[PDB]
Amino acid sequence: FRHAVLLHPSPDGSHVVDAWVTWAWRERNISPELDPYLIYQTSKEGRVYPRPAEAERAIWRDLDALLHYGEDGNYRPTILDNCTPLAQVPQEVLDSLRLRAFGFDQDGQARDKQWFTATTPAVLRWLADRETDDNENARIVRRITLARKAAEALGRRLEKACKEAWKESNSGPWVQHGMSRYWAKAEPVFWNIVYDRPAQGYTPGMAGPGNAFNLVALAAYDEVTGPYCERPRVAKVVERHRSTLFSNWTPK
Amino acid sequence: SGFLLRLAGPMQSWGEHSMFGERDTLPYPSRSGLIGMFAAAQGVRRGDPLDRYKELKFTVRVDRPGVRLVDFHTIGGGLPKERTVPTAAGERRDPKKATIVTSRSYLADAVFTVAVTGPEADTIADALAAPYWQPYLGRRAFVPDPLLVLRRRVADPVRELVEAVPLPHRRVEEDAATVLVDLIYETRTLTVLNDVPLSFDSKSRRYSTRQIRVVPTEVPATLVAGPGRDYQNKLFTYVKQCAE
Amino acid sequence: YILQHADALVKRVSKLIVNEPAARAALRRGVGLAPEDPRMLAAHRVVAPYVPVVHAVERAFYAVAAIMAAQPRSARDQEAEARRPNLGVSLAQAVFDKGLNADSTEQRLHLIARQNLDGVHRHLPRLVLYLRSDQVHIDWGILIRDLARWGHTPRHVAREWVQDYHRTLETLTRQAE
Amino acid sequence: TFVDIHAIQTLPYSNINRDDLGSPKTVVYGGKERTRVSSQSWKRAVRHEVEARLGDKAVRTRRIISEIAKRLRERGWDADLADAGARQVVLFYLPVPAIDELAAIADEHRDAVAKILPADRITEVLKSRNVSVNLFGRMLAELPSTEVDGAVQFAHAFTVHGTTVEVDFFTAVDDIPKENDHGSGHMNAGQFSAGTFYRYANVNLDRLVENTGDAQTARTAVAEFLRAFLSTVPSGKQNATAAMTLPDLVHIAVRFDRPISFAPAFETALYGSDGYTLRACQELNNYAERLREVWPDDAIRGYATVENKTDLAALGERYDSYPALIDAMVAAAF
Amino acid sequence: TFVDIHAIQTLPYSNINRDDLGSPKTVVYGGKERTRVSSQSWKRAVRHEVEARLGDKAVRTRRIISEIAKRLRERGWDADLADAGARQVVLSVGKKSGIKLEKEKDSEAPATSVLFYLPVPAIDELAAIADEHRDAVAKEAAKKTPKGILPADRITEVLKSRNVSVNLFGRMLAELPSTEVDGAVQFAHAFTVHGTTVEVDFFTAVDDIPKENDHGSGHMNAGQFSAGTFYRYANVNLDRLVENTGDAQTARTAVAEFLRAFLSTVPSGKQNATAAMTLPDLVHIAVRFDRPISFAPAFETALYGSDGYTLRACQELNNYAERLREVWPDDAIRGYATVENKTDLAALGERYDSYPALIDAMVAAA
Repeated sequence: FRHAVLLHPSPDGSHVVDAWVTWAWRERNISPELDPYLIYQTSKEGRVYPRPAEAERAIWRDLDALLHYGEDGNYRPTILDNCTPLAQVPQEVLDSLRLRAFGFDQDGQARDKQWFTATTPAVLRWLADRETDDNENARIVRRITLARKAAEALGRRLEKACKEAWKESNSGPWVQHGMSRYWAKAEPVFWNIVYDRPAQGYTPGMAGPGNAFNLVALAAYDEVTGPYCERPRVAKVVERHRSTLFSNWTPK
Repeated sequence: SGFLLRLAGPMQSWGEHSMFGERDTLPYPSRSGLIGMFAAAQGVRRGDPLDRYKELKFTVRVDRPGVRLVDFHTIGGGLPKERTVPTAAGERRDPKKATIVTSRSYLADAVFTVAVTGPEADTIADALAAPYWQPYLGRRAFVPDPLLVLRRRVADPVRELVEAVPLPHRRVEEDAATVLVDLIYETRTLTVLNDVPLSFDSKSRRYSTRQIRVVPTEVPATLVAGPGRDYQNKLFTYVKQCAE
Repeated sequence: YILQHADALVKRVSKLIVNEPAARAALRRGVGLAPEDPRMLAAHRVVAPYVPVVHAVERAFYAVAAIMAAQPRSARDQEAEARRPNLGVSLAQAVFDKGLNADSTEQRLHLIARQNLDGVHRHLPRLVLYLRSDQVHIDWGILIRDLARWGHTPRHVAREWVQDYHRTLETLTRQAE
Repeated sequence: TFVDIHAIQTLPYSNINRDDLGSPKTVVYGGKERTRVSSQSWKRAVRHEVEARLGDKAVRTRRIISEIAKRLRERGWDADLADAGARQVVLFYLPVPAIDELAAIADEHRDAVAKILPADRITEVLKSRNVSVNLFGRMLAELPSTEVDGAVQFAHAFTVHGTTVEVDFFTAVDDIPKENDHGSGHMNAGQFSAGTFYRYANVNLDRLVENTGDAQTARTAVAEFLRAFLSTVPSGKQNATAAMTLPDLVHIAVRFDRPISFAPAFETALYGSDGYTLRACQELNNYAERLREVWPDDAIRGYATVENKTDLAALGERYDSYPALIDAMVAAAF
Repeated sequence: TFVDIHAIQTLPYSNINRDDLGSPKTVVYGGKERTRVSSQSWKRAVRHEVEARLGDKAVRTRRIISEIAKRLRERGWDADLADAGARQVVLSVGKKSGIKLEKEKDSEAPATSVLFYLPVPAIDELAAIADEHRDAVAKEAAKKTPKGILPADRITEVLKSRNVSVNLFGRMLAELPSTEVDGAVQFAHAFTVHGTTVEVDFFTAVDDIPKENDHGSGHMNAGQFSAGTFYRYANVNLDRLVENTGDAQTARTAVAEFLRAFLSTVPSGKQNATAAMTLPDLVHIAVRFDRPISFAPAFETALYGSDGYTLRACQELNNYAERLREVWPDDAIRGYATVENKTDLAALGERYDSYPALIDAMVAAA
């Protein structure tokens, strides 16, 4: 470990009175055979780094827990890639497997922001089991998979939208508000689509997510930067980056 | 036995899992919060045993979900170089770096109809009618609804949440009934979260995990109020027959 | 709902102005003015039977009908040559094709989109007559229904003209590879 | 035993406390946007004004050294050399019970006035008030002190009608011109908003006076508190948008069961094109009427108003002025 | 210790300070649109007039390097030695690598990022401190990346040099929190007392020389204007002003000249073609010893017209000051002047004879 702590015992033996926290190793060393629990993403120049945590994703409970659906495009731990699928030899515990996530977002130097746990909703299993119809058992899970994939897809597409909008407006501070309000607002829509209830933008009945939270992303993005797009400069740049949310956008 | 609190007002924020600057709230009330409110209405100082508040049941019907807002909150700024919030060692920070900035989130413009069912519910109600400390909703600065206790005495108050309780105006199709409203009971559970309160003392806050299951129920459309000024009116006439 | 009445007016007025001058002269003198101004007391004869059943809706009908009758003879001779766009799209098609000033049209578009119900009626007529001076194909039914919805919130009709204008500008530029 | 205070105050075109990006803080109540002033703002603005007077009413009037009369004088400790400390109790402001220690642990020792360093025992002025710690929670520069709270519940102030922010395009002009003029200093945009805010606060003397004692000292603290609550206005961008004002309606009520706010009265936002003070006054009246006739109670109500047009029945007996209202209500509070 | 000043001033058909597109700035007050004049514009006119009389020239600028280099070139330094010198004066005041600068456009001296606010003798003294180290500055220019050599203590003490305009209006400088002086005058925006919509003027600059066949204008456009009766208000915190200035006679002169410039001045926004110069039709100075107070809420309910607005505004300000006076009783001083002798305004105090007389007697009573 990179640290070295010690506990000073109390005479009772069931209490700590003092402690020591300091460096245990001073020469750098990166661990080979990357951690199977985390999700890793590659940047330019060849370095591979873990995707950092985001309190903005914990604005709704158990958001990352649902990664058991998907999966997802490079966004998947190897431990799952070697224990959750069928290329392994579990037989019936796999039909009750649930994911959990322990996240503690922090700055890489010494400042901490927040922790949060995320256990997947067993209700999403209940819905798939309660109907006992093969075609409906597959249509439901297809609807959750679809809604989740597209949900995070527009989440990251909105992140780059706000990063380029603010980084180009001045020639950022909008990502925090935009994302926070975007997930906070877009998750009740998710639960709205899973129970095939009339959601904003699109009514039940259709195949997938029906392209609804995309409209939720237009709402959050349009309001977080709305009061600031008055003069034509900010208006044209904000709009130029606002013409991306309109994709995928598969029509009726 | 039991009574029906009406969780409403300008702002609500039931926090959880946040022990740092950034504070967040849940999209629905947490029993730790409202049990803290009952405890504040009965006069139990932090550190006292909260066993009395065990054996209670809280099903909550969400009227409207309400929208989440982030409250920026700086504390200690602008003050001179010799007045801020001290450090543990006692050595203050430089005034350019002295204030601490917390961005505490909160839930705004939402109204919940909780249904308390417990053995001590009658004294709890009579405590909310006259408390030994300002009762709040989530945090001190949030002032509760005047009609904090909608109905004081009702047998099987859950059935009262399923029928004959006013709801705020929402889009209702023509001659349509069976309008869905979500209520949370506590298999097929939605999530687990630290709600059960074990100790409130500031020296060692201690909580535990608790199950929660959100069941979307159907209610007849005869409860949706009108466009404006109708909802508060209908709930007033609803609280009028409380004596009867 | 209103768009249908809009298409009725645009139909008979679009054939009316070209087919007989009395109504074209009774309507021409009503551009950019109130529906009760005495100078427009001669336009009711033609427009009054089409308004449905707020004043924003009638203001829309009378104002744009007058606009349709006050366009130059060139714009009517081309208007009578024989999803769908707002007038913002018309502005972009005007700058990209007919060579108008971009930096000016942008500030005139945000100048008009930033005003109140009465500012859109005073600033609008010269802008649309300038666009028809450059003979850009503007759709009238959408223009009126837009002005009709311009009175409940000054955000839901402006933002869509501005964003639609910029959108079609960068699509006309990206399409020019 | 709960002093509730409501007040309608119309602030002009300004920006009291901005958000994380310049805009003024806003809540969305009853479906509509509403600019708001945080409770902390209107707290540090009242407190910062209270001490400015209470903690100054007064080193030249009541004084702290002016003691002995009950521990150093009518006690025997040099009835004439009383300045014994006095001068020895110096090398914030307390009430009276915690002052017993002031004249108490101020005796014994020797003393050494014959020509004075034991303060770790008197320093505990805040540990036991410092009334400014029983009214409002702990200080802001001292570690906790057994009484972290509280008492004075303070509510956020939101508008009574939907108000959208408005962009104030502004620019800085440099005074040294080159041969290419109009090169102003720095173009920019600052958001402002105006409107008629509703404000509310509670003072729980019940669980208050205990922490202190002398009901007279408590009475002075609550009276100056109410006057500071109406008087003060935050200090945000006032030097650029002078928005100093007084509440157009002031309603103090003394309730013996539980405090109550009138915020839901302003749930349905008010549409305008007219003024908002009169409509807000008569609407607060109406809400007080139905709420009063639905939750009957024997409470005290009083209110002042800067408009003699309407007659507010449900608000009590219309006093003539703010300080008269405050005096008669603090007196009526016990 | 708070000198409050109120004034009703009706401006004719004009456009004082336009928005980013020409239109006049408007508030949405009491539900209705209301043209307004920003506070910073009047504050600028006021300062330029006050400093005009009191020839202090409290120059606010960015090009301090350009003028310091000019001062050094006047005193014998070579062009490059002056430029590098000034850059040394500015580069020796921040934490390290001096204050932040901007991209140099020409070979001309660059412009700092922040706005400085100093009098001209302050810049002169800065050039003096730069001249005291001729050799050192020349030696630093020989390097590729020079550093600070100036005695940051005295130059930092020179940047703190105040002025009448610096005393009243205050200064800000992020990279030097030690020089930040707080303003003593709360200046408010001026909004109309009645809902006013904007009105478009259609203008066509025609070319004088004819064209062969046809003749059309050289350019046609339309500018937004508006007329109306503005309400204006300002506060002068005597206590803090005497604290900044230090003496009481200089402070008294600064507040007297402030008030006279506040009534007299009018901005310079499109005045060359509108001639909108005017005087306040009502002036009310009150000296309060507890807190400053504005009469803005009196003008919340917009006023309908077809009649005049001066009399209604005057008597309504009277009414609000009377009832407001009997609701917040206080031992304060009240005085007022008026350009209309029809009604008699009692609640505004004792009617002095003229604006300068009113200001003299009120500043005296303070």
